[PDB]
Amino acid sequence: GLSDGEWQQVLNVWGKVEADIAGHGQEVLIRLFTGHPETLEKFDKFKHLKTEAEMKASEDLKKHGTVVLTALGGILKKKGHHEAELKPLAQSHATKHKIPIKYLEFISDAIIHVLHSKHPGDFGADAQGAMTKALELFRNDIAAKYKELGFQ
Ligand code: HEM
Repeated sequence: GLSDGEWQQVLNVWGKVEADIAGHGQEVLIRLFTGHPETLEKFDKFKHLKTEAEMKASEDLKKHGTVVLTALGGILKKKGHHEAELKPLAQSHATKHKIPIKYLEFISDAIIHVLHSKHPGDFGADAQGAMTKALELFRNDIAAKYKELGFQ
């Protein structure tokens, strides 16, 4: 449950991401893959990436970062009213991709990390609070769908 003020912060921060969706998407995935190497194993199309240089050079990684952040942005713009947007993602990630909720925790923290990295001094305490709550909400609603499916 986010306040309207918190949602305003979320979408204000998102404006930073939208100015360079590919660049943000790329760094988020790289932070995920290098911080938690087991997550790379879930991607048949990225598991060949052995070095961070290779990750940085991959146009397809950037493409997927765009896909991921575009989807997340679509969800965030719904300000919590995201059942229709979220259900297919929970379903594909539980049943097809088999992504444990732990990895969604990982990518949530990676997003926070990247925002501070790209916008140091410009991602204030209040903005971080609001963004964190938004990502928790996202995670929590996926977790509900996971429980429904008995997916661990
Ligand atoms: C903000 C969090 C995330 C969002 C919004 C997101 C969104 C998406 C979307 C829109 C797709 C393509 C459509 C689909 O297959 O449902 C996708 C595919 C995929 N996602 Fe996620 N994802 C997220 C997190 C993750 C994480 C943390 C992992 C693994 C650690 C992951 C693994 C995958 C894989 C393996 C695919 C298929 C890629 C392919 O082979 O083309 N996702 N994701």
